[PDB]
Amino acid sequence: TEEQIAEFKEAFSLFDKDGDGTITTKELGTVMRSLGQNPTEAELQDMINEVDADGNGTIDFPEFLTMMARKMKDTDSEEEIREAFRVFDKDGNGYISAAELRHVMTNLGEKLTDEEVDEMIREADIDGDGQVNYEEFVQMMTAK
Amino acid sequence: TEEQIAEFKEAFSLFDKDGDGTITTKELGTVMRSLGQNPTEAELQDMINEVDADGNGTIDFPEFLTMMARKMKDTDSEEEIREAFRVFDKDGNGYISAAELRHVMTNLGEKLTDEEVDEMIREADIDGDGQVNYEEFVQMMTAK
Amino acid sequence: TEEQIAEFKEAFSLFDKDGDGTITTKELGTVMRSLGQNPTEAELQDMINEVDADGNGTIDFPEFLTMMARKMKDTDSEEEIREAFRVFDKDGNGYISAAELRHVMTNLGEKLTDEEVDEMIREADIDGDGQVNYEEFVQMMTAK
Amino acid sequence: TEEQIAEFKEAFSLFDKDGDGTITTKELGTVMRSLGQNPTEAELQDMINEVDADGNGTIDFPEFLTMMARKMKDTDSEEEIREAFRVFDKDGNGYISAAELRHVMTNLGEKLTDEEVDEMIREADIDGDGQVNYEEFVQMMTAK
Amino acid sequence: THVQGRVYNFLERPTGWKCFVYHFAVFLIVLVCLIFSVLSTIEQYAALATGTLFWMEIVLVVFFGTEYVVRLWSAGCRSKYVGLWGRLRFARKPISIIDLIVVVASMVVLCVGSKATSAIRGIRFLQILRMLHVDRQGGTWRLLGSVVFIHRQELITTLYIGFLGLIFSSYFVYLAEKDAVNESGRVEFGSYADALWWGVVTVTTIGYGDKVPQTWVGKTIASCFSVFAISFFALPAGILGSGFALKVQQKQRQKHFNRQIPAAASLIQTAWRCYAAENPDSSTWKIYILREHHRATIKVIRRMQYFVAKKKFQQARKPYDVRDVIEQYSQGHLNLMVRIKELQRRLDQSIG
Amino acid sequence: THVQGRVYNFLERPTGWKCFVYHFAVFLIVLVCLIFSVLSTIEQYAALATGTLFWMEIVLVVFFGTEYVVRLWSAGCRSKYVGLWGRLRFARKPISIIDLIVVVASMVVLCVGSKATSAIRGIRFLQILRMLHVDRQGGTWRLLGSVVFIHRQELITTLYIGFLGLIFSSYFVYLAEKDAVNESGRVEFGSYADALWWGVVTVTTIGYGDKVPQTWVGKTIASCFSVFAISFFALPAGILGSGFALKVQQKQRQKHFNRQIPAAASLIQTAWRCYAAENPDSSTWKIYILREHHRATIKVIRRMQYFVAKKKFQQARKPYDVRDVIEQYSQGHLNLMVRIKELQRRLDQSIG
Amino acid sequence: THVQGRVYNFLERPTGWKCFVYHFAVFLIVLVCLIFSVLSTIEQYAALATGTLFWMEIVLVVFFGTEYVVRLWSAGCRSKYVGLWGRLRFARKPISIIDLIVVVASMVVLCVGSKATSAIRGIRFLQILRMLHVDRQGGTWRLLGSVVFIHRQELITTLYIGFLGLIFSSYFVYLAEKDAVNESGRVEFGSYADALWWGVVTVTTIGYGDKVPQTWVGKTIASCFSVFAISFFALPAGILGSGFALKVQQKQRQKHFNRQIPAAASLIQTAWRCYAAENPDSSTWKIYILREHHRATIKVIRRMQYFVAKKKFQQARKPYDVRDVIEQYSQGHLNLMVRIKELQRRLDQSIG
Amino acid sequence: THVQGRVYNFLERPTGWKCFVYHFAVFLIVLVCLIFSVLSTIEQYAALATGTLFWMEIVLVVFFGTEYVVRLWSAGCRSKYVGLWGRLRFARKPISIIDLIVVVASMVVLCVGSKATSAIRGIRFLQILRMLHVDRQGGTWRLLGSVVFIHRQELITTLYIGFLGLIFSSYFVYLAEKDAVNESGRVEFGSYADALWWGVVTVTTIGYGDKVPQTWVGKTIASCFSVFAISFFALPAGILGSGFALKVQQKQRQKHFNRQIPAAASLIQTAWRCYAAENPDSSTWKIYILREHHRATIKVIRRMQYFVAKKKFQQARKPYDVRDVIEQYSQGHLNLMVRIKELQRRLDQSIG
Ligand SMILES: [Ca+2]
Ligand SMILES: [Ca+2]
Ligand SMILES: [Ca+2]
Ligand SMILES: [Ca+2]
Ligand SMILES: [Ca+2]
Ligand SMILES: [Ca+2]
Ligand SMILES: [Ca+2]
Repeated sequence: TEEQIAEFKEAFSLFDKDGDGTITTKELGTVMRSLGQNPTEAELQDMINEVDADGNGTIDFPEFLTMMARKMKDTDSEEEIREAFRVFDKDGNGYISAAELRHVMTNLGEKLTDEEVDEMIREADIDGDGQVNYEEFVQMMTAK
Repeated sequence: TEEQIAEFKEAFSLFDKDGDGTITTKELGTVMRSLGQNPTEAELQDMINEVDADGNGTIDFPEFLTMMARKMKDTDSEEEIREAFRVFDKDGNGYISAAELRHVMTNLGEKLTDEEVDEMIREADIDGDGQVNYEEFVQMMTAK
Repeated sequence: TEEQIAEFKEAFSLFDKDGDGTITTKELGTVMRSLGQNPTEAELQDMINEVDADGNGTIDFPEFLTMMARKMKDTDSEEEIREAFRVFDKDGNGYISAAELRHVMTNLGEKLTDEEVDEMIREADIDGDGQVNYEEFVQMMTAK
Repeated sequence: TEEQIAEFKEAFSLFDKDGDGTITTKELGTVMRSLGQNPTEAELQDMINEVDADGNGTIDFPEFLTMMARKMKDTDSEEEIREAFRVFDKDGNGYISAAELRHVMTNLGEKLTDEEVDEMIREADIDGDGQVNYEEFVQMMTAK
Repeated sequence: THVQGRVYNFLERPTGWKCFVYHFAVFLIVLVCLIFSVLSTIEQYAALATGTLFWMEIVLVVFFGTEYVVRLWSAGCRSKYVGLWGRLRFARKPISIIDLIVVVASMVVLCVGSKATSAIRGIRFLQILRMLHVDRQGGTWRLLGSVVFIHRQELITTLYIGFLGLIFSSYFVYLAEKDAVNESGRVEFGSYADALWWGVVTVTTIGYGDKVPQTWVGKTIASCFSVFAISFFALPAGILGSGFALKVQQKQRQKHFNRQIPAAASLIQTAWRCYAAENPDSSTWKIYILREHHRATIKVIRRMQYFVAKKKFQQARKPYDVRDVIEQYSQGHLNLMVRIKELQRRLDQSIG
Repeated sequence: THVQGRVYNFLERPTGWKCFVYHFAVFLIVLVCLIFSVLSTIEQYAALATGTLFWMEIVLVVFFGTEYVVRLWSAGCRSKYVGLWGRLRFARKPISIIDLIVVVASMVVLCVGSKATSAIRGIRFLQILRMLHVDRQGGTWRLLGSVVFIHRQELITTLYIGFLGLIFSSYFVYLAEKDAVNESGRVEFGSYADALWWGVVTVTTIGYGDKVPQTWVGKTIASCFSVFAISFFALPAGILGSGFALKVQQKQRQKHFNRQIPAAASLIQTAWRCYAAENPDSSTWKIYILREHHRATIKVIRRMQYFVAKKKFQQARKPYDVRDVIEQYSQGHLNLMVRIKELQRRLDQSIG
Repeated sequence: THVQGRVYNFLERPTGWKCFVYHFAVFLIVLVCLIFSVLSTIEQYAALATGTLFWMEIVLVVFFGTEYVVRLWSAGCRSKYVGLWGRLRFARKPISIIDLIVVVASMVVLCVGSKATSAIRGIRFLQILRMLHVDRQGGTWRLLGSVVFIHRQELITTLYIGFLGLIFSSYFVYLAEKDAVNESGRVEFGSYADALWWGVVTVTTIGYGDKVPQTWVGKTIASCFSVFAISFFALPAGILGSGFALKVQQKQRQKHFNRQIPAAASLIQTAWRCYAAENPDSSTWKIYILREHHRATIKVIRRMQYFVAKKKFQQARKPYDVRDVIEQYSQGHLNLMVRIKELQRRLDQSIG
Repeated sequence: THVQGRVYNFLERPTGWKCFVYHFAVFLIVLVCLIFSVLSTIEQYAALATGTLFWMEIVLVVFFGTEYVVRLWSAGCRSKYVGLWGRLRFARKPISIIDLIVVVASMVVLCVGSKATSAIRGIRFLQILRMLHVDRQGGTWRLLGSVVFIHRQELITTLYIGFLGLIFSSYFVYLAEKDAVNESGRVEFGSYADALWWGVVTVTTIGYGDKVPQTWVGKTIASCFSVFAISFFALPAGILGSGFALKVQQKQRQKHFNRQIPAAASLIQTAWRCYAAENPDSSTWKIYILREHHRATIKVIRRMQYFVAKKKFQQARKPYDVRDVIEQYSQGHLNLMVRIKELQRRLDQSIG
């Protein structure tokens, strides 16, 4: 795992920039604004709380490694994504309309951009039927 | 109900005035002040919360249609109005004094104007005996 | 009880001054500062809450009458005062030392003045024993 | 004994410097800053709350005596320190690594100084094995 | 004027000590009648009790008829029971129906049977039926019914699974014990009906002992079934008892009755304003003082206010909960933020 | 001065291990006397137990007589029991009455019986009554009574409905089994009293088996009644157990005893200030430093403060709840808003 | 296709009153078949019930065979059951397996038995197996299983300790009663198997009475064991009932279904953005509009946002709790502090 | 180095699936031995089971003797069990004592009894005792004991009142039924011991039926006693079940294990700083950067900080409650007020 530890350390150093060994809310927000996201202080605190295990308010390298060591291909993650998709499933038959999916994606939550919403619809297209199947969507999302 | 949808869309456009497709607390308060109500921000948030279903903080046209599609002639609504009336029923015999009703209406809650309180008393008049029967009042109010 | 309603109305008018028919926190605090007590807003709200029944935030004449119609000679009130006295009862035999009672009275709660504390001790003196009986104290306090 | 009362009174006078007979958050913070600790108001309130029994917000001499009359050699205190040590015990065999102990001590909680951390490690050294036994540490800590 | 209400509060909704004494005396004399009916079935006490029964039943039928008439007259104090249709609305209630049936059948029995087995069977059943007269308001029945309805899914689940276990275990024990003969030469399990009777008696933890499995297979099946399926029949009592305790505990965190006065007044006012908005020439239109298009907006704002008032009245009638804390914090935080924003706006206006 | 209090704490409110050992020894000797009473009924052990009973009863009556006198003297440590009327107040308590009865009847029995059937029945019942002596403070009785009183409506509902079900099912089974004859030629259900006995034994899940329905109608009615009405008699145990568990859980969220010291001091001070306002020449009137008409206002403000102090003392003695959170947030929000208004007013006065 | 979905909602997820009536009628016909099966064992009703059984079973096997095929065709409305593999995935459910077994064994019985004891035993067991057909969704089984799994440690503890007490008490009573002979000359406790049978019957509070200890040692051991170890076998019912009541009470503090719409949308969006970050030429990279090293940072920030979205979706589906209050206060206090810091910074920048 | 830890985790604190399979196999073999012990008492199976018992007991005694030695060696992985005194401290545990007894008595039996009735009774009891070997950590016993200790007052109250009711009702029924003779000419209630046996069997809802009251007075007393005093014996199961459910519900509101890391570190640091303050030449005195009279103040401030750390560690290990909300609001309100005071002070200093 030489390459994995090397790239994780490089990513950690791209956030730290101080040599302290801990990533704080200020540093995370600084990098996010460098990317151009002007995140809220509450958002940054929520981002920090997940990675931070000890509870001191920062992120150490063991915490960074633990958070990078997770996987979205997990069965629980797949079930969670399916359950999130079932909120917009009206009939309950495992199908969601393309128009309703596009509206929800563009107008709720993170408010995805139109181009990436069309990219998702292209990926989640059952031969262009118009009533997309959201099970194969989660299948290829978690396939990685 | 195409005419009903047309009138509902007209009312929604009158509330919106922006063409965005959503009604916010700012727009609702603007219209209310245009009518001369100077409502509180907490009041506006409470008004928005009932109509807003998705939880995004605004009112879409489906939410406006759902809210306009409700009814006050419902049996549960009638029972709720009766239960509200029972709070001022001292005995429990279904009668409330005209003077007590007038005092409550003018001095509590929304603080109805004297003229509309007399209008209500005229509508709910049991031959001018002075002990109004509040069940007939709910009967006529829910009859619409 | 024509005389009783008479002096109750006189006291209510003395508290009101405005003639509206209600007593607010501002008016209560104004009178209290006229007496020289500069009460806190929280204290005034607590004082208003007990008397105010309807919940409108003020005190009407029926509420004033209801509050004035209570009694401290009640059995529940006597038991409450006894239970309050038992907090400072060490042995549990119904006796509290005069020195401990004086210290508690002068240094805790309302912080009674030394002169009225000596007046209380003179009233609650079982032949000058020095270990006052707090049951006869409550007995003659509730006698009124 | 009389010597204990005399020294406790001397300490109370050093904390008070006022002759009132009570120690407040302001006085405690003043002494702490005289030592050079710049404590927070929340920290001072937390310090006062433990010692203050009656609940008036200050510390009387009986409360000071009660607080000084405690001891860390208590069995419950020893069990509490052991339970605190078990949080950093990975295997559960009663041993904690010297490096992990040093890191936790320097980087968590009160953030002990390096010199006193080395002093602790010298005290808690089982013939320099490198995997210190935290049971004998608590044993000699609670010995005095 | 008030005499009708006073006698109605005496009879239908007793409160005080005089009404309690009256109702307790009625309960005692009804219980004495039931005890006499029980004694009438014994051989030695058959003649004495029956001889005493006639006068006691005549006195009771006259007293209960007079009290029924008085109660029906006094029902007009309320507003639902005013008039002829109100009286037949009062008579339609189940308790009034039972009261009428018990009296009319009592007179019929005393007028036909008096001048054999049925003539005393009917009177015994009628004095058994008189114990329902105690609960005038149906409070016990409503209290049981609310908790039963709330836990209906759990009750149905437990009953269904217990019934399945009973049926299957009874069949298996019947197969194991079909041909077995106990002492005294009697086949206890001669059919699946006998197996079902044994299963009911065993699963309800009664255990009469008239049917006991006697083979080792039957005893093993009975042991497992008794260990497991008995809890499925003891479950409803635990569910209902815990529910009752939870409601009693929730009764200690109820809001004061005076906290819903403003909410009820506001609900009535908002509902009436929504109603009066429907009148083009109403006097409720001068609150906002040519009004042509503002009416369509006002009729929507009033409906929204009515919905808010409904929410507030619903919340005012519930006990305290975490939702109350969350709503209170939301409102307080919004007000504080508005105040600090006003501070900023004033400062920028004044000093720039 | 403190000897009376020390012996009172030894006897009536034991604490430590010596008092516990003393009370345990008393309980063991009373239990041994009860076991000897049980053994006196057996034929072989009748003579030996009765012969041993005389000396044991003499020793116990002397010990309890001495200890009763010691306790009655020591009761004067308290304030309610000082003096002659205090001693007769102590003797009036139910536990002291039982203690006096057990001793006086013991001396009477030992002086009359020694110098037949009743002479032994009485002393057996007297040593049965000595088990009540264990609970000196009545803690178990009060703990049961509080929970029983709190859940009284549910208990009454369950008992009433179960009684109705028992009565009706017993009557129906009696009708179904009136003429049936079982094996050995005996009519198990010969009367409604027999049906009621069967119903009680069945609905309490005892099931002796001396009376069992033998017809198919009776068995079906018994099956339905056993399935349903048994839960109505098992309910009170569940209600009371869940209540006990809920109180025990509530004990873990109780406020510290020191949180009510300021509240109790404030209640005493406010009550005494209200009391002392009644004296025109009192020294409590100099707090407001002539004074002619301010008395009517002061006597009202003092009453309001007394009511507030009563509320605070009531709240200080309760466990934590959602009401505490709501009140704390209300006070904090009010204080913060007042502070921001002070900021605004100061800034406007200074620069505006 | 909407007809397929409509018939699927009619059959597998009924809602309304027509579907309830249909399912209730099916339940009644199955119950009537079970009653006929019970009556077939009785001697007098053996011939008539069996003669009625043939046509009833023919009608039921045809109806259930048609309905199984209709249901399996209608399963294609869902997405998991589309196609051949979807149909055989439907067929692997336990309820569908039971439905197929009941029908195929019915046809086998009608084709083989028609051409003994087995030929009627099979059909009798098959009409017992038809009562599982009522619960199509398995709701009762899932509701029981969730609560059983949650309290599994307590259930295992109670069962283990009760089993230990049963074993030890049975052995001790066997030792005490090994050689005793009761009336009628029969050794009730002839072996440890007999002692175990007595122990099971006693500890389950059944008490048939066919085995009762007859020595004083055995009676004392039985008394202590009955007093203590019976509660260990009554415990599971109390645990499960209190659990059921607690879940029912928790159902009243559930958040509205519309409150999780933004959280679900955010979870889907964050998961898809994490997925699309894996494509170097994706169109999700223009949100940040040259970009060479920012990819490693973006792929970490997106993962953190995905974890936050997962937490929010988890919290949105839970009932209200103290954690919600704590989180809300934390966010509000942070926002207020940030606003006051902004006020300070603005003032210092503007005026110095 | 780590092999001792791996084998200790395999034996004393199993986790995974291999250890579970091993322990399950041991449980099955012990259960098979118990079943063979049961079969050894039966006449036909006496020879075969006893003949098979010898080899199985030899195999088990060798296996358990080897495993005990392996476990005792492996105990040295922990710190409390290092060395000779650590090993004999391990041997003093009740479970290790039972394990040693089961093996040593097995060898003693195989060496003495093999070379009688006792020689089989002892081994039967020993392989009854082997079921305690399943619970290595005593988790079930501790789980029961904690809940029993928490509800001890309620359990004692219910047991005491039920015992009093049993004693008094048994005496009254004995008086009512002393001279009665049932069918077959046998006095069921011949003494107070017989009355007590009847009372225990009735109040525990077993109801064998060997003693039933036969007079009307006895039946009435039994009816009242069965209705009332039975709930007092069914109460402990309800109390304990509701307690278990309440703990299980409280398990869902527990704080994360990582939340107490800062609190534990702070507690250790504060305790060690209090300890090191006792050394005049310690290096903990340079935290304040001569120092002669400040030592008395420092040693008090450190003790106060240690007490605060103890409180924080106690609070960090508890589930969420209203106290957490109250403390959080208090701290947040204090911080906000301090910040607004800083705002006011800055404004007044800058502008006046
Ligand atoms: Ca920083
Ligand atoms: Ca960290
Ligand atoms: Ca808009
Ligand atoms: Ca929208
Ligand atoms: Ca009025
Ligand atoms: Ca004014
Ligand atoms: Ca103080």
